[PDB]
Amino acid sequence: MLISQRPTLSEDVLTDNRSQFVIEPLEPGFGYTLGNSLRRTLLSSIPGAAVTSIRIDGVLHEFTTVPGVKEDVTEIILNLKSLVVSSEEDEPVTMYLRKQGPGEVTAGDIVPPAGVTVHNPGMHIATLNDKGKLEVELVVERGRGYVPAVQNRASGAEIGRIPVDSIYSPVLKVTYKVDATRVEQRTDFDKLILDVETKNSISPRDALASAGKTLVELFGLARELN
Amino acid sequence: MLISQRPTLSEDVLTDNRSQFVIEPLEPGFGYTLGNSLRRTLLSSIPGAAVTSIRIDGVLHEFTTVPGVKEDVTEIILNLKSLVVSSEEDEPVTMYLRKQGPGEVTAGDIVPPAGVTVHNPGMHIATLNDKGKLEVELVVERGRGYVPAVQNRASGAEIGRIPVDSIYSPVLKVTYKVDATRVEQRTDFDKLILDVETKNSISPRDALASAGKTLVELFGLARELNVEAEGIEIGPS
Amino acid sequence: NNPLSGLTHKRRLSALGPGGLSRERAGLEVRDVHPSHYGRMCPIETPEGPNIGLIGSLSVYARVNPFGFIETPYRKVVDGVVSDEIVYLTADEEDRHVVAQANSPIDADGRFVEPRVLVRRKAGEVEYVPSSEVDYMDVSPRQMVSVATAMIPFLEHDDANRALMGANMQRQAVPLVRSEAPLVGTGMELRAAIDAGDVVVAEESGVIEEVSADYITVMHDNGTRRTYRMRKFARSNHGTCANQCPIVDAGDRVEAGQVIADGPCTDDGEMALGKNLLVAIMPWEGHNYEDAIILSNRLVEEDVLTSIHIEEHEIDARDTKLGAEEITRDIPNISDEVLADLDERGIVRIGAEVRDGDILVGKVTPKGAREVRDTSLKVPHGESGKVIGIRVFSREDEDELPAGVNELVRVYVAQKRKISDGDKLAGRHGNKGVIGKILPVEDMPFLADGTPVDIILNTHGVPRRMNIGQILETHLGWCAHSGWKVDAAKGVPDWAARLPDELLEAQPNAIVSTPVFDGAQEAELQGLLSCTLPNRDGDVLVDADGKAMLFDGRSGEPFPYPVTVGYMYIMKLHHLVDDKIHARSTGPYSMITQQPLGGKAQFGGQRFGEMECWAMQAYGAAYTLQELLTIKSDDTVGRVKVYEAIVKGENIPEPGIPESFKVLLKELQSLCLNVEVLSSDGAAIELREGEDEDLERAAANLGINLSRN
Amino acid sequence: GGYDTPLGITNPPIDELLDRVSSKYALVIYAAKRARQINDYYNQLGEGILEYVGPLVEPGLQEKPLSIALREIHADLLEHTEG
Amino acid sequence: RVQGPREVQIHLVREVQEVYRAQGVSIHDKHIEVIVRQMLRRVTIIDS
Amino acid sequence: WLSAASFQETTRVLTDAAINCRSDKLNGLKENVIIGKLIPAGTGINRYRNIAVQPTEEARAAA
Amino acid sequence: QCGLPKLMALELFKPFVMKRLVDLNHAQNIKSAKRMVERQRPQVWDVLEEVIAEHPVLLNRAPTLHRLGIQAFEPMLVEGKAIQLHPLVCEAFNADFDGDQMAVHLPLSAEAQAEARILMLSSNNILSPASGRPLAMPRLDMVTGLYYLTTEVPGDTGEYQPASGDHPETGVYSSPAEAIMAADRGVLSVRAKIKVRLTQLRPPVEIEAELFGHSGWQPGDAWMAETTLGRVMFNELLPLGYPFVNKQMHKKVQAAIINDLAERYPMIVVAQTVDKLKDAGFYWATRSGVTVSMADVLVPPRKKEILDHYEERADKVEKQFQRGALNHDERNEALVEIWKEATDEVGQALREHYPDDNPIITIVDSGATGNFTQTRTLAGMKGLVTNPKGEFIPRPVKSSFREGLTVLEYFINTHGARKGLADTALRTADSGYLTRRLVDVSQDVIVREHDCQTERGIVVELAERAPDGTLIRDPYIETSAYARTLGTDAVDEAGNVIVERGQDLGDPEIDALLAAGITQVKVRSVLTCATSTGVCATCYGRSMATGKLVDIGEAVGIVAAQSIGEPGTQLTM
Amino acid sequence: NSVPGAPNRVSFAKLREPLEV
RNA sequence: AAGCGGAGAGGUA
Ligand SMILES: [Mg+2]
Ligand SMILES: [Zn+2]
Repeated sequence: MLISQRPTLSEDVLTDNRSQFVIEPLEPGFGYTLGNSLRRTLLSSIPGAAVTSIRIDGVLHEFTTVPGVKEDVTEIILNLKSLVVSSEEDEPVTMYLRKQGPGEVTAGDIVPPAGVTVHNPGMHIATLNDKGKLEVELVVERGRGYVPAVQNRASGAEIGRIPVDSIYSPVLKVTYKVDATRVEQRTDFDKLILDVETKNSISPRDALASAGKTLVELFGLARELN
Repeated sequence: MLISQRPTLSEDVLTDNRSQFVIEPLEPGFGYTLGNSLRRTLLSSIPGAAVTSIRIDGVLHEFTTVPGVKEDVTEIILNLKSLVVSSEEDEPVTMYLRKQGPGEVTAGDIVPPAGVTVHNPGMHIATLNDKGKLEVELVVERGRGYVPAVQNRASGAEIGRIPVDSIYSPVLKVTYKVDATRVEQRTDFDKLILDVETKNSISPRDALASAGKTLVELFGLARELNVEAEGIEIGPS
Repeated sequence: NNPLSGLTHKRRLSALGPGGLSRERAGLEVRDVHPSHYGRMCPIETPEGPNIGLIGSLSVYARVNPFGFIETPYRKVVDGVVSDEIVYLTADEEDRHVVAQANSPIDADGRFVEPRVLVRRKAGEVEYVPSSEVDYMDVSPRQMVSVATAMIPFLEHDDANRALMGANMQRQAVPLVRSEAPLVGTGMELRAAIDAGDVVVAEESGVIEEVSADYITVMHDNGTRRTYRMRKFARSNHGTCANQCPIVDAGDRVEAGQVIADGPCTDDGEMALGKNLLVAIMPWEGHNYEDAIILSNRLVEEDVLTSIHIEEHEIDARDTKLGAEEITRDIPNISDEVLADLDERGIVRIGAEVRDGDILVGKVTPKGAREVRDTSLKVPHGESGKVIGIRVFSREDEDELPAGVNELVRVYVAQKRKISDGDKLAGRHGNKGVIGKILPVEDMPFLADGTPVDIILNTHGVPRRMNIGQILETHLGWCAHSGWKVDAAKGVPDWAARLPDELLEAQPNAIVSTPVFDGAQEAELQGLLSCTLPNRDGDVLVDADGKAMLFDGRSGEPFPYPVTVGYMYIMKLHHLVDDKIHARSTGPYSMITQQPLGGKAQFGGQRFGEMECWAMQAYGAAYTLQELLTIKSDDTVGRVKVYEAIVKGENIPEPGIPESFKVLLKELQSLCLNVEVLSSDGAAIELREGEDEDLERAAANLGINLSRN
Repeated sequence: GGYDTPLGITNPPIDELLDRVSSKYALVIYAAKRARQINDYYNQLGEGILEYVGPLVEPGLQEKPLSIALREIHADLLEHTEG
Repeated sequence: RVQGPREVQIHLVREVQEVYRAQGVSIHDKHIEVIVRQMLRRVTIIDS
Repeated sequence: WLSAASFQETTRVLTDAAINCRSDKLNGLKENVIIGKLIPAGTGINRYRNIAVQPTEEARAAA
Repeated sequence: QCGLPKLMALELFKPFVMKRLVDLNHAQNIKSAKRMVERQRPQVWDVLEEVIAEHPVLLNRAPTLHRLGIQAFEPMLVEGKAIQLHPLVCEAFNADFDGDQMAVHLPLSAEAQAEARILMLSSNNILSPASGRPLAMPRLDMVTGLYYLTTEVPGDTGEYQPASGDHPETGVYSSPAEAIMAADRGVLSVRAKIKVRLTQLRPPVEIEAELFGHSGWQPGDAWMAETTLGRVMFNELLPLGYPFVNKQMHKKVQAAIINDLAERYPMIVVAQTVDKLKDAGFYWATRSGVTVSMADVLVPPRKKEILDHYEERADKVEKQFQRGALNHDERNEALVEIWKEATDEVGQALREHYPDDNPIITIVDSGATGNFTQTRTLAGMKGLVTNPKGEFIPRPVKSSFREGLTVLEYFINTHGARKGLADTALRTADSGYLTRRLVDVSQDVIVREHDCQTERGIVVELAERAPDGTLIRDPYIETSAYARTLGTDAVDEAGNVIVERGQDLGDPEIDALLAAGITQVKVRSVLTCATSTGVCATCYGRSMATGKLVDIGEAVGIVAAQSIGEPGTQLTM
Repeated sequence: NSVPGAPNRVSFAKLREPLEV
């Protein structure tokens, strides 16, 4: 006996980030391999955007301090490394951040050009007092994966530029769970539930499409053997 | 985007029913998303036909021996389970095997009905040397994968039926490995090796091609959500 | 290295010195624990090399008499009720009375619960006596251990060897960039940071007026104002980084003795030498075979284990006889592409990224103008970083420099350093290893909700080494991380009868304390494991036995058996593979003998001692040994010929006679002995060199100088 | 043939090479003396020919002369006289 | 002096083998006879 | 006297050798290692060090 | 194979890289190539990979206690700064991975390369040249994996059932491939007994005699076997013409298999087989479910009762002393003898309580690591401890490391835990001095000729009889008579000759001699060799490292000294 | 305790210490 | 085209 139904994909939305996708019916033994292939694709190769280097006014290198600011520069870098940004152009883009006087500088003071948006407008960056002022220039690009700091001398940049590390992946957490029907009379099938949660930069529906595109294009080189 | 180094597929022909395929060079970590999924798809997705039930006359109460032949029931069943059959009719089909007199009875004289073909006629089934008669009836269906025995689906009709396990898949064994290689400076790229041994009904190239057609339409369901999604493009051939 | 090693370098008792013992001729009875060390010298902390037993650490409660003997406090018990008078005793008095045990069951009134008690007699022998003739008691447990040892949770479950190893390894951890506090620890972390002296402590109460990243200005209650300056990115004695960060706001009110700023390895006043990591205990594909460790790739992306290392370089401006050496930017006939950073004085500028071979300060020497040669300070091989600051001392500004020199330049170079293969990690219970592999996040075993683990430890080293404090620390760490709440609807459960209040409920990321010799019994741990708060969903990942169901990252199938999961405290030791790799093909040679130099600072060869020669002679390899001992080491004419043969592609020639043999013959002759080398028929061989081809082929320095163009 | 194809250094196997000699100390000198003849044939090919011949087997793309000597020994193409 | 050299080599081989054999280490006896062979090579002269 | 001098008690053996006027024949492992020639063991004995290798006449003629 | 970092390999192979760079028109002179190499220009990595092919390097680790401390490997480039070492060569080097370091040397000439390739190659040296045991064997994780794989558990999934009355046997398979397909679905377990039809695996000796008799041409002859699937998977790793084993793989069984393969098969198939055994062991170690937790450390059901019972005898002895009946030493010896029995009682009660599938029991039952004293300390009671002077303390340690020791118990426990550490550091100097003297006394013993044609010999007992009438093998016969050459013909009852003169005494000759009622043998030993300088090949015997006769010119006086002085750091007083 | 701004860290200890370090 | 030897202390396997 051979089953005639074909598997279908269905979506259930829990929040703006978490979603569940149900795939059924599957063969008795599918469900873990398919889910794990989707999970390996999602967590590794999805394009995104990130900052690559910064420049501050009166700072030459990373291991120094700025007057009036409660944190040194390396702590500023460690705070900025959690910024959520989304670019569209195929070229590096430059954003500016200026603040004067007492208060607290957060991500809401960054003015992005046309085509760049900041999705995390309330993250703490630094805190300033009556005689502190902050001027920062940021550069954003697009890519995939993880790229460590590109050394300054390898691009001919000035002496005030601070290269920084960048993480491009917008997917935060992925899991799966299989439900198996093992009734008698040899009518068995599996159903897969795949749960995805992104980083507010991309919709959980638009990551699975990229994963499917990559996987089908990669698996298509076996089919051409005919 | 692009990879800047297109993967290629090559073949080694060890034997008419055994081959080895190589994929190289893949990105770091892509040798495991391909291998296990390909192995499982090859094992339990190719359609085929197999024997599902047999019945021997004169064997009703106990299954220990049969008068006339030199073997017991277990040997007969084991020899029947190693038959390659190709079927086209979707519904179950019935076959007969009748032999009389001394000599060996093989798969040549199963006298198949139109629509069912035997691919290894010269396979030893039994040997009669006790002036006995052998009349065995078989039921053949078609499906996919490996299905254990079905426990008396129709109890009230048959008393002498002996259910047997069915091996539908034309592919017998698949194994895989993944080694490391070197593209330019990095020495951390992947190389996928797949060793496949199949039955006499199909060729390994055909199985590998039919496992690459049921996976494109398996991952097309996820691509149908958004037509343009900025994936990874390989390019032309 | 860190505050703990500084606090432990003092409070140290040494048996060696002028008037003491000898390191080699010490013995085997002076390296033994005497029954009179209870409370005065720690029996755990000692070196494990050839100094074992000859160095020790003073205990916590001990103090030194005016005469020079060590005293400990004992609590006096009269007529069977334990009083509260404390008297300090020396070993002489201590070996006369009867002293009870530290953890005896006092019944909240002074009388012992059980008549039988363990005591120590005059000769140091322990015995079981009725509770009628005792006359002293220990003040508290942990009074017999040092300050480094009193920071190990679950010490009584570890054997002496692994406890010694952990106590010695706690002093090699490097200061990281974040330094978060441990989830489960002892109560000795707070006092080990204030007393070491790495933190800023307010001297008088007041209201803080101004806060910045450099200074803190405090306004006292009587109008006095005091400003504290802070040290930022200062080099330690061992190359690490010393930093101080304020932890107070602009309107808060402080008190005398409150901690105002943190330090190198300090978090909010407590010692913090490591990180909390998610641990699974299982074999995995052989990558953690024989004490190797498997790490995740999240610890590299997010700078969990990263440290800053600073180095210092220096030069001298001497007054050579033929002139006077000066610092300038006119290096003889060098392309201006290399003088891009040196501004005008010949000294590199702040912020430049240097590499191996570059110029730090430009200097010239008088040959005796047309005599200026180039002798400038350059970055040695294997270094890089960004120049942090230049300090210049001059003779024309009253600065007191030694006679002969007139200008000193000191250049500091700093670099960040990530974790990699070969770097050494360790825990507090004696576990130690190197990193065998760093796996991507997408192929590590993960829990039911998709959280990958961070480090995998093998299971074949835990039982046969007898250190099971790590698994208990794992269980208690998971319980402290996820929180707990005992259901006390119907009274209080039997197993929690002794638990105090405020310990029956805990919010996630709580911090608990387990003292060294009286802490969480195993029944309490077993009870706590059964009542743990769920995650954001209504799920419990870890069941009642401390095990979880993990999936596989590569195949996707779940593992067939549950695995032990928890949180463990891991610290990064100061044995980095970046400072241990060396190679050499041709370099500087010595002077008396022409053998290659030794060491890593100068290009040095590897010694080939007696035992390696014995091995080679056993193998029967006669040509390999001769080639190792003649042309690769000493034969002065053979080296250049071999180099020419290798470059041109011809065959290797025959060896000659090593120069060390001739040196030995010269010494023997100089000792008034008549040594001769004869032939087959007398006629002593002259052995006095000969006329060779002096033409320097290949027009290349052999390698003593790297390459000057 | 009770083994699969060897890789790299382990080809040819010494179990077959040691049937051509009396001990493993003669194979070393055998192969080492053949390698030097091959190399000094190669280096002096530009000028007038010498009294040295070789290789006697098809050389590969980039093979060290020691491997060529080992392959020649395994194919039974050289004869040696023991001192 | 009493039992000739054969008994001394038997004695030495057995007595040195026992110490190793107690703690479970395997050394063939051909490795110990090569050393004891070197302890009996010279003779003393009574009269010349 | 070379090996005995390089093992132990150098001054005594050197004075005894100087007075007795001994001679060293250089046929040991340690002496040959010291002066820098082939040790008389393994691949360094006269049997294995004097092998003459030539292609067989058949292969020489055929190629 | 070994793994070398790119930077070290580029610094070691500088002249070869320079010559290849100049050769391929990438540089004008050698100075230009020298600058390109010393500045790490991005054109040297392509030629660096093809210049190290088939060029061995020597790896060494100090101390070099014996001959196998220096070994030759084929290098390959890796990314990082650490040398990668094969797991199986860690026994010879005696190196774990908690911080060790190694040194690398490079051969240059043709003779040096030939010697590093033929004499010192790592896969040509497996047997230890002191006793003949193999050293490249599975250990630690691999023995656990192989022990889990081939274990049979009753009442498991898909077990063979002799069902009768209405259905067939239900559990016989027609091939290993079908069994694998069934196990991949969950119907069958890998450790359940089944009956399977095998074709490509040789049957045992008894079955071959019963079924085929003259010879079983196993390439195509089918038989039926009752076994598990794990045993078929394990037997598929051994060579083709090797009989089916069908046994549980303890450490001893694997050692026997390895030495048999080394005795009967060439030297390349063994080095090929050990690698597959390593792979299977590593793969099956991770899914064997060996993990440690506090709930897996069981405790004896009744320890309080036993301790209370044995306390009464100590109380009686103490009171009898206090009445003046005994002196000090009699009291102490009575107490120590009393307390030496409670330890054994607790040990037995603990042992008869653990189920056989515990993680802590299967680690020591498979021969991987540990003894039972350690687990009795971990789960039962520590026992008696020693005074610093060396005598027992009459007061025991009644608590284990699972319940936690008290203060002064932990104090008096450390009295004997530091003396061992302080004696370990003092034993090494004496061992080294002894080894140096042994090497420097024996250095003129070299095998020089093939036969001195003498007739003197030593006498070997070769097992002893019993009054009942049965020959009993001598307890220590492997290292007394194996690997030796017979000196006189071995006759029996004044009859024929069983083993003739000049024949090596392996296992078959020894057992054929023993099954004839003859004990004494006369052998040829190095003590009675008549050659002038050195010894001869026949008198010495068989080399323990290669399994054949010793070759002429081998330095046999140094290997003896090294083998005697190497196990000297484990000889406690 | 006895430190004006020490972080709160609850302890499992059952005994009482009469003397401070 | 130009140097690099002793003494002490601490550590790693
Ligand atoms: Mg080690
Ligand atoms: Zn002899």
